[PDB]
Amino acid sequence: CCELCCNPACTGC
Repeated sequence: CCELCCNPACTGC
């Protein structure tokens, strides 16, 4: 969803 995971606006697993 983000880049390397699907974090709620975190983007860093």
